[PDB]
Amino acid sequence: TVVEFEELRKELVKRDSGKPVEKIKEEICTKSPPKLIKEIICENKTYADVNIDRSRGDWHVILYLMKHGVTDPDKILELLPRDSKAKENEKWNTQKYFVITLSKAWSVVKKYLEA
DNA sequence: CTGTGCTCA
Repeated sequence: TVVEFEELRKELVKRDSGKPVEKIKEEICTKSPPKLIKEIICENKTYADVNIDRSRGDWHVILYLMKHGVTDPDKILELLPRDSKAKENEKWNTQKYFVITLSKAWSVVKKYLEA
């Protein structure tokens, strides 16, 4: 689990813009993307704004930051809502949750922008 | 992939 995270996050860090998370929401909220992705980044909502499942609300937001080239485990894990087990640690381990979600979400984007 | 996510089917 943890060793796959080390190689996976290395590929996210080498694709990261190097800017801190405080710039990620700032540069998104000044743009005019669709209300769905913008309102989730620019307000305390996370799924209740679009009435989507909390699993897919996180999935769509994670894919969007990977296309902006600002992906990083620190940003991706911190932006999650209080309804996510990823930071609430209700009972399920967050380390294996991260490896599952990032492995799929990152695989989808990198094959989407490959050349 | 151990809690599931999309896309033209």
